[PDB]
Amino acid sequence: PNLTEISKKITDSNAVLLAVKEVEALLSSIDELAKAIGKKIKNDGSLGDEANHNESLLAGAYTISTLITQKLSKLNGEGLKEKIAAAKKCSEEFSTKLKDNHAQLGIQGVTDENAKKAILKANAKDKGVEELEKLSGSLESLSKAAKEMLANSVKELT
Amino acid sequence: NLTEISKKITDSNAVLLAVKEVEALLSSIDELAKAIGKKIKNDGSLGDEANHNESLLAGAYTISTLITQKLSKLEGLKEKIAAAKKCSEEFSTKLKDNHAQLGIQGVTDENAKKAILKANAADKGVEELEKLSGSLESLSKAAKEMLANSVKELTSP
Ligand SMILES: [Cl-]
Ligand SMILES: [Cl-]
Ligand SMILES: [Cl-]
Repeated sequence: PNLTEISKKITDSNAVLLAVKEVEALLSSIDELAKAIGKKIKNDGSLGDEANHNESLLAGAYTISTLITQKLSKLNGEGLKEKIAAAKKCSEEFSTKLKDNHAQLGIQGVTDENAKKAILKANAKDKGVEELEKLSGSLESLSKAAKEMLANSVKELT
Repeated sequence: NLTEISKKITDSNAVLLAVKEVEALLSSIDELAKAIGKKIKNDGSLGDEANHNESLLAGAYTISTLITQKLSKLEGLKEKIAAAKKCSEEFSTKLKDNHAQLGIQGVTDENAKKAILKANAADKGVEELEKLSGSLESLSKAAKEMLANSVKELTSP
């Protein structure tokens, strides 16, 4: 086993995987935001109902979406190139769908129903959530491939 | 001894990944803070729609409790994980304790920024957010050092 070269493959694969994990976590944060649709912080630490004031919550989801795109615009690794480009495209289609639906998602008093169509995966139509789901799938594929590359480099140490 | 070093690399990678996930959740709160008082515009910019921040803050709060849960699930890092976990609880509790300004209809931009906008020159949570950020940076640095040092062992003679 050429330990110098295996060392470099491990380092590079870890660096890709770290960047992918950061993007996956940012996607997870949008799922958390979706739990706050139509909600407020109560004194008892629960979320209480306060329907139909979701505009700045959705602006937060949008800002996170553009950060995801910026990370994917810079990230690279052989057989990851296509998966990264695909994820970057999906991330742009998500942001574009939100912007295109500004007349429902970017007004005073954005309704719970419209916010759910943008970012709540459990929503049953699409104002962004289908693009969010495709983005999640694209990142899962990228993660699986990045993890397999790291696992293969570590295995060469036998 | 490559079997022992491989284990150290895979375990250190796994810890580092878990730490980076938490740091990225904290990053998302910093991005939420950019949306205080804002709405999505047709041209892709954020436009002003002031003083409707309660559900945005409920989102930050939800993320903050997830941070604590992930830290609860995490060698050589015990003290730094415990510090980060405590800081994360203190941030969530500060938000909840400020419900009278952060959990009402029409939360103002000013009060939202005192909760989650770092370096806000105008405390309703930001100081706790900043302490949490520093505690996760210290944990991240330690986890990175443990991975880097394990990898460096591979080529030692
Ligand atoms: Cl559309
Ligand atoms: Cl974990
Ligand atoms: Cl008030």
